[PDB]
Amino acid sequence: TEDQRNEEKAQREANKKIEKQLQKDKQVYRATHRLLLLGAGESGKSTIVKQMRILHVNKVQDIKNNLKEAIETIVAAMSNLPEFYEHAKALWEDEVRACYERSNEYRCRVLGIFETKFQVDKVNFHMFDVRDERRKWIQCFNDVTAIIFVVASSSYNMVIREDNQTNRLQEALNLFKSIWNNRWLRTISVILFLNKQDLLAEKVLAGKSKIEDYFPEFARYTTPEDATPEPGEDPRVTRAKYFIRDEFLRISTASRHYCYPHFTCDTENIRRVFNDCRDIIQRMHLRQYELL
Amino acid sequence: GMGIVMSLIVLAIVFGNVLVIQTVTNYFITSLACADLVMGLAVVPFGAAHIWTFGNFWCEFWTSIDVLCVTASIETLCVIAVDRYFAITSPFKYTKNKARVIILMVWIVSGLTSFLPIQMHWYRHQEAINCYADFFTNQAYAIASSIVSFYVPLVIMVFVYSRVFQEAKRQLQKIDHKALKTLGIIMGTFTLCWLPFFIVNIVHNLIRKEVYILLNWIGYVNSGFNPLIY
Amino acid sequence: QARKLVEQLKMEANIDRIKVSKAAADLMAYCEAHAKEDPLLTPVPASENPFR
Amino acid sequence: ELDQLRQEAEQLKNQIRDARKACADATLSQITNNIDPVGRIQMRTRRTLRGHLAKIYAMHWGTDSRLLVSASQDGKLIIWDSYTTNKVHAIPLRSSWVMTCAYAPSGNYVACGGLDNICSIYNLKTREGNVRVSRELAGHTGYLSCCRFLDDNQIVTSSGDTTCALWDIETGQQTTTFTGHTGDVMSLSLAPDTRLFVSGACDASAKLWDVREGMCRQTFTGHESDINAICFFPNGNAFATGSDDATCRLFDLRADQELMTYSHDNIICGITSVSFSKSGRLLLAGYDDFNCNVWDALKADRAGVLAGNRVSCLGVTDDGMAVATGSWDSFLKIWN
Ligand SMILES: Nc1nc2c(ncn2[C@@H]2O[C@H](COP(=O)(O)OP(=O)(O)OP(=O)(O)O)[C@@H](O)[C@H]2O)c(=O)[nH]1
Ligand SMILES: CN[C@@H]1CCc2c(ccc(O)c2O)[C@H]1O
Ligand SMILES: [Mg+2]
Repeated sequence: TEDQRNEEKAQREANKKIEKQLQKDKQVYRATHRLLLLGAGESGKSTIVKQMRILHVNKVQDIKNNLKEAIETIVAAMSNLPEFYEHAKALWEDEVRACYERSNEYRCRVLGIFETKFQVDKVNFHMFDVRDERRKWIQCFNDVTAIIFVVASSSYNMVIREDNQTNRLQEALNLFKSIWNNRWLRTISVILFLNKQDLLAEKVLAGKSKIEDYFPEFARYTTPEDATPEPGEDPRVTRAKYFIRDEFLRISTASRHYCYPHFTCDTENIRRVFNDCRDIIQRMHLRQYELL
Repeated sequence: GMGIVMSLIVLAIVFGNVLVIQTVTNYFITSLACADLVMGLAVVPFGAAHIWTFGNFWCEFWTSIDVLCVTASIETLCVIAVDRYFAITSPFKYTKNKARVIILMVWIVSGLTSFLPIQMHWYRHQEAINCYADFFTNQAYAIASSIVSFYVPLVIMVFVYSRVFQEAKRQLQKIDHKALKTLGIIMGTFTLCWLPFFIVNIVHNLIRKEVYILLNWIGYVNSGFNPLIY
Repeated sequence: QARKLVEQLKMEANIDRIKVSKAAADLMAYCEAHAKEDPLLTPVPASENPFR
Repeated sequence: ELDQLRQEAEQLKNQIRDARKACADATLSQITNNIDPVGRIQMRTRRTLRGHLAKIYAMHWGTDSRLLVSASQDGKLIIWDSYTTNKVHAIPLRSSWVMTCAYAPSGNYVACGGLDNICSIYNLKTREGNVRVSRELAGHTGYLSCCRFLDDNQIVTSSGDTTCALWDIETGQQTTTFTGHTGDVMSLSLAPDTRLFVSGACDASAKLWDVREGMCRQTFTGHESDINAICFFPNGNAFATGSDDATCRLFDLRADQELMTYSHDNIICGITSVSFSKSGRLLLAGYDDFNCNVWDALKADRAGVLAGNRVSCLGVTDDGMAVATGSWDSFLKIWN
């Protein structure tokens, strides 16, 4: 019984140590919260992470690579419609400006999961990051408390990388609808951002494109009665501003799920939206499972 | 002479608690169910003492059991309500080990102030001694038990449930019926079941002894509704 | 690039296609051969079972 | 012209289809219409296991048929012991996401996949105390879906980028690369001969590649939905397949024809995995409706049903005396 006794005792000791370690570790897993970003191409899902992680979390050669692609796009579309850098410097200076007006054609570049963790006085938050229309990886994220959806708002006229497919914003509306009705993600809350506020104000102010032109369904000319306009906001833009949000909410209100709209742009504004993210701690209070 | 007919009805109280008997908060319901089991089993024979005085220690046993069971159930309900308030009042809360300490502390503390004095000669005058050959009390021990078992938790329950109702209204308005009904079912049932007993006990002449036992029978009926309510 | 797929397809098709030749029987024969070996088909004795 | 060249392919395909049609002689049921049914059978949980904090995604039985390795959703591989229900190791993972597992035939290394496209390996019997990552491979895009060992120094991976590759751990580079699928590849299984391996794409198609040459040979297209699991018959001449719809089919390499389509009418859930038995008489399969069902190779009857959320993976010991099933309930069970 020499081999049996010593081996069994050592195995029991190892089991006890491992069980103690696992019990100690399992407490932190329940404590931490998880989020998950989504969105569309060129929406801005990952650029806010830079401003978000700057709050509490703690490439030069790669950046120049995207810079060259900037010069090629305008030159190539012209026909249809440091020696290299020194010549490009004159080209930047030489840049009629009608090429910029052709926005229909086609701060960081648009690039695996990049996980970011930041800690506060409250529980630290762990976030994820991400074409592929199959989306077969969506299963097995029922454990995430909230999904931070981000949608562009200044592109109601451009087109997706697949040219002449559909409206850039319309390509995001139907995608939200698909997320809304899913078997696995049937008990997850969704937060909406309406990014690129500054560009929208610049676009609408100087005439040119009209929402009624590209979107015929624009019967609502009067804003909702319970409207809290932004300080100094022009009445015309507010009707445009609330039009985007109401279109999303109609899909949300068609059918356990509670959607929250917002407005974001100014790193401190996102930081104010960060405190806004802290301010939205309603969902844990919200579940209220003991009927109440 | 239909007492036997109602006796089998009270026998059904044990079945529900037995069937009822997992989460951090769900461990507390075991304590409430356990107290009901003790009250259901012990009180049933002692309740049928009506045609009597089975033994000298028999009076000691019923006295040591009933007070312990009643105070344990009241304290357990108080603890459950406190935990329910604590869960939703403060998000980002800051344990099974803590729960085991909490449950053990409440039950042992309650029994100590009840079982020990009852067997430690806490009673009265010339009429009381003749009963030895009525659960008479003296030296304000009834007052202390009433203020430390059925009176004290009521204020805490009222405060915490008022806070919960205040928070619920705030949550509803932020969006721009059921809460009132559920809170009423949870609270008013216990209030209506237990307030008459404590009211009559403190009235201690002007109260008939025969009717007095009837109210204390109502409080024992509260055990049956305990499993179905939760 | 299409010619690459077509060339591969002809090579893949250039494979002998055997008849059934009682293919089920060959599958049946092996299954009938290892009837005793499988412990799930007929439960093992309690002493024989290493688990319990 | 590609279309002009495609005419020859279609005629050859028509030649392929007609010749494949010409191989039909009789159904499997007619040949198997004189067999004694296995009868009703049920199994009880001999051992239960616990200790995870999240869902289990995959597991692999050891060649010793005693130790099994399982991977959770928190990134914690733990090597168990079936006899004593006692853990042996708890290796934390650099990536919180894991989707596969593998156990070396020599019982030395454990390979773990992950949503991050890194097929990291581990060493279990080196020095003492802490275990250390041996090599990390990153020569692919997408997410991985399966990892098996040919030998102690060769691993086969199947990513989600319509690519199946063969790795060499010592050099950390792709020796070959197999392509041809038009969609994502979800699973594979090596052959008992350790010479061929088949992979089930997501486009209702299956293939049968060759390791040595590096080129495809056949293609079966019997289904109409996503394919989720594959397992070789012990004879090595056939392999079952589990699809998104409840139909499970058994094909055959020699006859190139699908033989038996296990018709399921009352069943409405989806398949998650399949696994055979030692004698090839039973075909285990888990479902998406929280329980499991056991089929027959030929008679096509529900021999038994095991219950105990969704099941995510199965397996059979090399000895054949036990069956293990995972789940998303953070608990793994044993059956016998
Ligand atoms: N003017 C302006 N540009 C913005 C704003 N937010 C984002 N952008 C730009 O949009 C880009 C979006 O890039 P990413 O964050 O990678 O998002 P994406 O392009 O949708 O791509 P993925 O994150 O890879 O899905 C940023 O790099 C910025 O250049 C904004 O508020 N104003
Ligand atoms: C015999 N009936 C007893 C008498 C005294 C008493 C009761 C209940 C709770 C108390 O704190 C008491 O002091 C009654 O159940
Ligand atoms: Mg990316």
